[PDB]
Amino acid sequence: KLGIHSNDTRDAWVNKIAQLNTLEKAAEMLKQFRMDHTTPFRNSYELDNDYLWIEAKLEEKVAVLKARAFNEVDFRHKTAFGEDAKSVLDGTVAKMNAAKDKWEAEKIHIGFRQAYKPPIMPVNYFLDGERQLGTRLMELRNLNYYDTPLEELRKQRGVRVVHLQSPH
Amino acid sequence: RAPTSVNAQEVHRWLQSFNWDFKNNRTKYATKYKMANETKEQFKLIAKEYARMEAVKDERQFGSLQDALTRLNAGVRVHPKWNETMKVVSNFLEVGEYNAIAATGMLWDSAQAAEQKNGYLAQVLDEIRHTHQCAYVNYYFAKNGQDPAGHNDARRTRTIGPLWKGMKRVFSDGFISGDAVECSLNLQLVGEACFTNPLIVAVTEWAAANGDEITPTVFLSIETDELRHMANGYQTVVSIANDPASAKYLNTDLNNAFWTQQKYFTPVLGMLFEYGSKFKVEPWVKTWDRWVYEDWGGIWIGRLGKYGVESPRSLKDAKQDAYWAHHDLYLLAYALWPTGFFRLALPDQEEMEWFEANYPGWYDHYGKIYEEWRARGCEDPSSGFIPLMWFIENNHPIYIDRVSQVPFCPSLAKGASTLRVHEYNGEMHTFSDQWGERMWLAEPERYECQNIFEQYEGRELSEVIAELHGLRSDGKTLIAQPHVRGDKLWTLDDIKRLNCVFKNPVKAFN
Amino acid sequence: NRAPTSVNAQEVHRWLQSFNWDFKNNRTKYATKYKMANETKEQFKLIAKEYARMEAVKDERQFGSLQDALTR
Amino acid sequence: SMLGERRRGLTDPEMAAVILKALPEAPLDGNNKMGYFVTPRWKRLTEYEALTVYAQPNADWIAGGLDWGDWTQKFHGGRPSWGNETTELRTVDWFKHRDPLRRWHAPYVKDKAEEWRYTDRFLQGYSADGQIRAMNPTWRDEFINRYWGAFLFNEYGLFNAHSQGAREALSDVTRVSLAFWGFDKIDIAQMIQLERGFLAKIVPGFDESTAVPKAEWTNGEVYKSARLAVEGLWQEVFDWNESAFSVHAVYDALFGQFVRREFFQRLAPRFGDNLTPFFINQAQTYFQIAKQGVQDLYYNCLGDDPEFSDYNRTVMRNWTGKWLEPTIAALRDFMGLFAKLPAGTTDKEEITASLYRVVDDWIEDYASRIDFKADRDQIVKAVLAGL
Amino acid sequence: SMLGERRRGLTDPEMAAVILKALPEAPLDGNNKMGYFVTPRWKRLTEYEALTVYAQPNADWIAGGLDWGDWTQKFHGGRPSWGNETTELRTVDWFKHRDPLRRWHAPYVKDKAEEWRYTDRFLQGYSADGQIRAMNPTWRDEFINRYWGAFLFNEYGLFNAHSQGAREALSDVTRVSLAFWGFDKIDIAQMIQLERGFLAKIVPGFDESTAVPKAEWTNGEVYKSARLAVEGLWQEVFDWNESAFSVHAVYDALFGQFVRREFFQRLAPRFGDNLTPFFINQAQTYFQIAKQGVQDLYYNCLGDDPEFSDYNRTVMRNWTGKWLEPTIAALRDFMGLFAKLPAGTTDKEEITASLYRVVDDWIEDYASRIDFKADRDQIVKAVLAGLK
Ligand SMILES: [Ca+2]
Ligand SMILES: [Ca+2]
Ligand SMILES: [Fe+3]
Ligand SMILES: [Fe+3]
Repeated sequence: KLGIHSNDTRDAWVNKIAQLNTLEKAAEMLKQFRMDHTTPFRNSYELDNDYLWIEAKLEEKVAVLKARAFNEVDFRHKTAFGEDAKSVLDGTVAKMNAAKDKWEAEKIHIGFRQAYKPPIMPVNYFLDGERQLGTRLMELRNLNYYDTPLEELRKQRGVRVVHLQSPH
Repeated sequence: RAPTSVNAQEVHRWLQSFNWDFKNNRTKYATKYKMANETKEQFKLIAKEYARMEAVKDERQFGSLQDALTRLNAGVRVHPKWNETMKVVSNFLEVGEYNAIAATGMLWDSAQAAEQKNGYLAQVLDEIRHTHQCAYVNYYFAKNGQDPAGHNDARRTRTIGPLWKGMKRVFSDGFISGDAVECSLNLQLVGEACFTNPLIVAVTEWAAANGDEITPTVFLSIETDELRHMANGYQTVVSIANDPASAKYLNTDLNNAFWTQQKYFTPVLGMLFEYGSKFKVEPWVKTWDRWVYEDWGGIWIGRLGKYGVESPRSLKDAKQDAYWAHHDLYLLAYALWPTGFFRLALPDQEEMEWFEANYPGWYDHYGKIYEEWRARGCEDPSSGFIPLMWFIENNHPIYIDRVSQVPFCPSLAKGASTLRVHEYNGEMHTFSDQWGERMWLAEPERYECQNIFEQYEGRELSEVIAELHGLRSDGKTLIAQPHVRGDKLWTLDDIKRLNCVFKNPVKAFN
Repeated sequence: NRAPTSVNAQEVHRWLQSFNWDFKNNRTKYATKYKMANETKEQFKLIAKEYARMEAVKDERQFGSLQDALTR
Repeated sequence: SMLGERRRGLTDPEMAAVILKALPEAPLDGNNKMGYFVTPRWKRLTEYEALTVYAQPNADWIAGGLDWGDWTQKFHGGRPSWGNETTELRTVDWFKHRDPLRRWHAPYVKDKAEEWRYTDRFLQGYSADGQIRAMNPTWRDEFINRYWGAFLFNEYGLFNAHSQGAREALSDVTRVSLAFWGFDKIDIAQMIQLERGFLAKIVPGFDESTAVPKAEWTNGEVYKSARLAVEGLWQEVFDWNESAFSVHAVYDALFGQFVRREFFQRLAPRFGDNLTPFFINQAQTYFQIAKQGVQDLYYNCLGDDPEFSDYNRTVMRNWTGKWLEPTIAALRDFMGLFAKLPAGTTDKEEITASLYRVVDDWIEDYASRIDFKADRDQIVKAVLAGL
Repeated sequence: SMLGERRRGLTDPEMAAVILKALPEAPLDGNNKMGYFVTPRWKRLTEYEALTVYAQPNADWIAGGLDWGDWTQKFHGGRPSWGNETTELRTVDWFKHRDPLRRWHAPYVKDKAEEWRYTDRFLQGYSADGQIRAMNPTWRDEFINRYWGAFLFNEYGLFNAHSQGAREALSDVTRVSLAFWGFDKIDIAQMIQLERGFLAKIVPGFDESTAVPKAEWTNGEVYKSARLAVEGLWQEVFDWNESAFSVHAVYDALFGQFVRREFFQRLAPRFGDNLTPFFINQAQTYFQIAKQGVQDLYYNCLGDDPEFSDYNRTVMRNWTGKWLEPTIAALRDFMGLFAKLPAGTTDKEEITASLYRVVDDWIEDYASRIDFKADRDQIVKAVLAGLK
């Protein structure tokens, strides 16, 4: 029942995945799963301890299905959603360069991962985007990194300060 | 017809020209900097010659180990406290050596000048040499030592405890995750230059003082390879000194790198040295000040000033929080002793005198607590007592810093006692200092590491230990122990009876 | 068949006895009252290359211990 | 002082006594086998396995890991230190691979150092024995300085192709093999330059500058497609397995094997050249060493993975088809070098036969393992169009 | 037990204390240089010199010795353990020699072991790369198995020629060099047999038995005079220096260099053979290594001895004339092997040129050092007569 590597929650998902036999169904589930359980913007933290492992087991299924459904050219250049990988990449890099501030940038980069992380997008384009997007994100973030005082920064991040303690 | 040949430098002379220009000849990794594609490496080496100088070093090392040292039974005549300490020191360093492999491979990709790529490449292979050397130390102590457990399975038993998490931050992820240049500062400009190089020698001193001649033999060999990793970290700053982005980003990444590293080693190395040994070499306070403040923060950082490099802004903070950091941490490490893969011991009297002598105020705080604990029978398996219980009873919660992973107890600490708790999108986060807090606020998606309390929540202690194989060959006795004697070792059962169940200390702010 | 193969000491030593051949003055240059059977066999099937290798391995340890741990 | 200031716990009476007094009567555990929990590939666990397997701190979410939880610090954007997202290949366990030569660092530098020291001895014997006399000037100044010399950039580029793998590899066993495969390539490239530097010392007029061979590589015709395929394998592929697989199981198994063995190794002798073959002997030893590792990873572990065998073979067939073409183009352009040879050096028959050897060995050791349907006549004929 | 029964003086508290207590405050002499009294050949004394020079207990009555008095036990009849009577050469000091490569045991086995281990690697790469395919069957089954194979007995015999020198050498430095010169010869001979054994494993029909090559050596024509010269250098010469000198500075410098380099190394390539050349590379490395030592002993030390320079050069000229003839005979009979090669393999011009290379290098490195007046045209023409 309870376990770190093996538990009821994980077994639950293994079965749900064994029931996906369509590239479209499975691919859709993965993108949804990523929206619901990954990144600081996840819809909920209920699977915080198993999402990483579960997501991989899900990618496995989308990968096998995609390989059997796509032809060679498509497997190399199309996303599991039928989109043209290069178009998506170039498109997302376009918006990233049209980013006005570090807050808009992080949204583009993080959303890109939730939507196109392999086996959705082909790794070649993905990691290529990963390099272009990440570079811009940092340029914006590390510029005058310490100017905004913590009091203000906490407000920009929009966190809920639950407690503060400081003898100095 | 005179006998002639060709050496390394005679070929290296043309290595810079090996790389050629073309369209996509650029880094595959995100970076805010631009490494001059004309940078030069300090050591004119080629694969053949590199192999030869490393092989000569191996002969001595392994020769001493397989021969004289084995005949002298050096794997045994070591102080028990140290045999345990080396389980942590060697395996924890092993991953630093190992992630440095991937890290310098990433830098070799980042470099554009053929000579700078080659410089990093030499380290790529060194780090493999060091991963295997550190591995050999545990291998040797397992095969010939007084207690193989831990030495023989740290690669998996280390996952049970909280000290490992913090280790992965400064020597694993801090080495490969982020801007290539940021990682380089973590690994080379700070990690190796400030801590690793001086540390490796320090460890050999403490080892020798406690009967351990194995580590000196291996680590002094690893040490000979470090002057190359310094030149690489130095040449990283040169390659980017003329880029305009450098005057904007360099010092920020350097400051974050400095803090990241010191946050973990300042309290961990001092703890391992002073508490994991019987014979002392020198007070950690004095050691730290020389390494971090003088030699690095002053001498090494001063020479890079002509490249726009300045002293880390968090230097004073680091210094002021440092004084008691290691003493504050051992309390937590010992209190959570069942979560380790090594046996810990409480300070004997001679040691307590030494501590008070070198750290005035030590006895009234830590000293008395340890005596209180020993009195309740923390060392005896029939006492049904574990220091963790003492923390609960006296309302002293222990938190895990969301960023550095360093365990901290603000209600009892003598060093830093700050605590910042935030909630963001349905999750609570705990911070121990202002620098780590800024890092998270600005880069929340870089730090989502689950802490032990989160993962072990609602779990009974003995079950987590058994699940993660924290037992000896008898499947009965624990690897970890609250004393280093040969009798009365705690068994899984002794832990189960305590009926200790983990709680997420943050849920209380609810 | 292009399987990785080589040849070791004994595989060559097998034919070492045949290296010597018969001829007039093929005899000892030293005075002796005895006659050593010219078909005697040695116990260890060694060749120069292999001899060197086993002695060199032994040297590594020895000198390693001396130049390193023992000096320290 | 003769005795030294620092007292050691192993030899200092007072300190050693304290230590001995604290020792237990016997080891606190009889299992003195470090890495005892690792599944042995062979009869007994090997030193190579004990010192390597599981050194990479992977968590269970990366096939085979033993740790748990996310990385402590990630890339801006959220990209993990190591993740399943860096390669299309999937497996039940990334730590399954084993280098058949069982090479960890020590043995690796030991073997290479032996080769280096002998290489030194060889050159000194060669120069003193005055063998350079019997070597044809044209072959020397033309095919060695220019064309063999240009091939160094080919090996150099293949070397660099491994940079990202060194960083992304998903397990220690794979990372170490990969690192060694590439380190051998840079070595070969440096050995090519070592020969040119050696000739410069014994041939009064031989310029060792990399200028000529580099110009041949950058702007020549012979290696144009070869260079185009290299620039592609190196800088256009972001998947670490596609890089290693395509380089070793496609490009270098065909183009590289032909140039090294079927051209220079085969012809240098015919020109009084016993020098170059000395070095090509090393490159071929290295090639055959790397092949054992490449096969074990892509065929024995991945291609035959009990769960993703099908999937993986599909992907590798895809990659073979993707790179077989540029590789054929490289061979074709290379055919142009035979027209430069003095008349009667070789004929279209020898050239075709040697090409068939390279292609048959390739179908032999690589293509057939993933069931890639290869047509030998087609490939050879396509390359033949180059003469 | 875990601690062991035997107590050691370096680690046992009680015993170590007793030891430390008896030590002096500092060394009783600051001269910690073993062999400090030896005259250095180079700027500073070398490890090679310290560990070697004067290990032989010679008395002053044997040029260079430091001991005094007769041997303690001699041969029946009175013959000394070592004496001036075992060689015609004379010198002011038998310990003057120095191996330019400074080889003492450790370095020697180290280098050879490296070569052995790489040889293993090489063969495994060669067999796996399937290069044997491109090799001509006739060259393989004929010239390698029979003629190259027969040459092993030549090297084996040259090896044995050193047996008496190993025993009679008048100094450590000379004995060690001599020993190494001969050990390299047996190695080469065994490498020839290793190649034939290797071919037997990859060529379905190749018999590694030494029968064929041995019959070629014992009853053939190609190597008849070669074998006659070898049997002579080995069993008819009782002077240890004449043996070493004649073998290396005459026979092997002419006949050996021609066969190894001018025949097999030169032609094997032309037949798709890259195997044999791998081994010949070693033999040539060894040859060039030994030559440095041979030159230093017979030319720099003896031929230029400040007291017996004249005498020694006379004796070596005598030996060169004594063995140059049998060596020429060996080369002549060997010429018979070219008639066996397929047509067009090589012509009389290439053969003459290669012979002139061997003779010119010989006059170069050896004959001219002792002022032996050698006529290149004469020598070559005499050998040329052997061409069928
Ligand atoms: Ca005859
Ligand atoms: Ca002609
Ligand atoms: Fe290291
Ligand atoms: Fe390092």
